[PDB]
Amino acid sequence: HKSEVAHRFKDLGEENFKALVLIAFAQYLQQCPFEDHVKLVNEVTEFAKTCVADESAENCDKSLHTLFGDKLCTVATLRETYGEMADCCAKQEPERNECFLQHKDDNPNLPRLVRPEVDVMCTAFHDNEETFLKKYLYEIARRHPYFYAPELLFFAKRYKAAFTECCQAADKAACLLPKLDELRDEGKASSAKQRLKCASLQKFGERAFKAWAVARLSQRFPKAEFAEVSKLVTDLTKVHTECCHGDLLECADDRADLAKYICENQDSISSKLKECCEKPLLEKSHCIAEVENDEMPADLPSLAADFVESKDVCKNYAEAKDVFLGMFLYEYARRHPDYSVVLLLRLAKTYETTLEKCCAAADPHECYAKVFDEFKPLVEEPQNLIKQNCELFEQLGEYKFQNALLVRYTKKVPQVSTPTLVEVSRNLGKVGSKCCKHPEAKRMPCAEDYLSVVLNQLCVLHEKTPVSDRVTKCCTESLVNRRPCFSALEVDETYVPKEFNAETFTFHADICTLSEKERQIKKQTALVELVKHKPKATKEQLKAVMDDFAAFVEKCCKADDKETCFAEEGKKLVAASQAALG
Ligand SMILES: CCCCCCCCCCCCCC(=O)O
Ligand SMILES: CCCCCCCCCCCCCC(=O)O
Ligand SMILES: CCCCCCCCCCCCCC(=O)O
Ligand SMILES: CCCCCCCCCCCCCC(=O)O
Ligand SMILES: CCCCCCCCCCCCCC(=O)O
Ligand SMILES: CCCCCCCCCCCCCC(=O)O
Ligand SMILES: CCCCCCCCCCCCCC(=O)O
Repeated sequence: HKSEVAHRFKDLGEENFKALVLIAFAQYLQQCPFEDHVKLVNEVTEFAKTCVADESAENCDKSLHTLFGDKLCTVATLRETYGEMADCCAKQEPERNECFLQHKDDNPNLPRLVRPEVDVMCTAFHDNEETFLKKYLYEIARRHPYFYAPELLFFAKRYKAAFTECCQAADKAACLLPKLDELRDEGKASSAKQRLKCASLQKFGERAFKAWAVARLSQRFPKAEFAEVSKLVTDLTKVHTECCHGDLLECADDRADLAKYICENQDSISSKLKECCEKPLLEKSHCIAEVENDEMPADLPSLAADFVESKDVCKNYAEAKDVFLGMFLYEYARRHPDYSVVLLLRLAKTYETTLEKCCAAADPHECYAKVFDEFKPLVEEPQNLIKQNCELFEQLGEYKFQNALLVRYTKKVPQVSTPTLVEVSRNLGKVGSKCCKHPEAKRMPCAEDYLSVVLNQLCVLHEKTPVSDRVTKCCTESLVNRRPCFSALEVDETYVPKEFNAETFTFHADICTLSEKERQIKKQTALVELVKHKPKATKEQLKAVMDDFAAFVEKCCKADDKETCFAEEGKKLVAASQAALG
């Protein structure tokens, strides 16, 4: 293209252009104020219009990287506020952008973004809508500089819909606060999801990612031929390889290239991609990534023919092992959309281990004739774990299901900090509530996606403040073995109970005048410390202590004098539980 800036403006549209340029500036210049960035965005946008007007205008033939880096290098405070990052301007084009990207600070030390009160938010939404959402877009971008810029925009667009709807509702807080929470969880999950994919790419290599890709693409596109899924695995692998490097423009191009190829070959890939492929270039690749699984062919035979009983199984394996294993993973995944990707990866790993051992034996065909039986216990293990917990979720609420996990996982790794234990257990129970509402066919893929988010957060929190070697092993093993490693955690018998601290089990009147969440988290914090103090306590004893606690908190703010009931009745509750335990 003659003018790269002109085309992107022509296709993104002015609004998408300014917002993406705002995000881009924020992720590079994370310390500059909002007003400074708006000025750069407007200047870049005004210049972009000259290129749309005449692509031959001055500097309109420069590349986006060149033009973007020039504007960064015009910042007056570059050396004062970012220091070493101002040395990037002494370099040009390839080396300059790579220098700037290297100086992206993934975790800057900016203050916590406080969510204002609803009435303040709705008033700022109406008095200045553009400035309201745009500043927040700037605040999030600068705090997540590797967050893919379109997805960051895509979430921001949904925030406007939440405010428009709820700011005119009867109970605005009842409408808005849940939606802001879903989006905030949706975004933090997505952020952790791509950074996790990149770490796994560089920690376990391209081969392991290509295995994961065959499984995920074959489930999604089960009518697609193996040669087709294979080609899409290689392209998607280069896309993620480049996007993990971190340059927005090359990532956007690689994603748009693949999203274009898939859309021009829908007849050979999937039926579900028409609506996605009619969306603008900005949304194409994101839409395709969220497309639902296509229906698999009706009468597909079992895999026993080509992979177990047929002669040449070892011959076809040894001529090109990753081709053969890829064919096995493709055939298995496309028939089992109800399996998690890591489950199918466990299956291919077992199939690979069997062929390697058996093809070296005297009678290989006899050695691997029973290989399909080795898959069953691997398949049943998550399926049974889903039913135990979803049945447990049906019996209890989401809250009381969280309380069960609270007790369960405190006994397994009691060394984990109480805030991490409360947060991760609350999140795990929420994985239950969401995924246990899906029929059997959709339960395990649900759990894998949302367990990967919760467990990674657990492993992120644990990496920075190590406290348990077993959790470290689960966090450093293959992602395929992550969840089964955590599910293999047994109760820590070497733990010595934590010493009783009366102030930890002392409650004041603040508990009854608290938000439903802080009230739950404070009750759940006291539950963790209760288990940490009497770990060998049975469920009848604990249920008895939680039952007396329910009446204790129910009555002390059901009385005329609330403040001192909590200390006097708390002295009654704690001493009785002390005797009822140990
Ligand atoms: C990542 C997309 C934009 C994120 C900014 C949220 C939308 C701005 C309106 C203010 C909402 C408060 C944000 C929050 O507390 O979750
Ligand atoms: C006949 C066309 C050749 C296509 C080759 C595709 C190879 C797929 C790579 C993924 C192999 C996964 C094997 C594994 O690690 O378990
Ligand atoms: C740095 C140049 C300023 C404008 C930013 C270019 C737009 C980035 C996203 C382009 C659309 C990518 C769509 C996709 O993910 O496939
Ligand atoms: C982080 C999303 C990667 C962007 C490239 C995806 C291009 C469309 C292929 C989507 C097929 C499913 C692969 C996936 O799970 O992301
Ligand atoms: C507290 C957990 C609630 C949801 C129950 C899910 C337990 C089974 C997860 C195993 C399937 C995840 C993917 C896998 O490991 O194959
Ligand atoms: C750090 C406390 C341990 C964290 C617990 C991680 C377990 C993830 C859910 C595993 C599936 C639910 C049932 C199980 O543990 O077998
Ligand atoms: C050893 C001192 C005993 C006090 C320990 C109190 C433990 C609080 C359990 C949390 C209450 C669960 C019931 C609920 O939140 O509805």
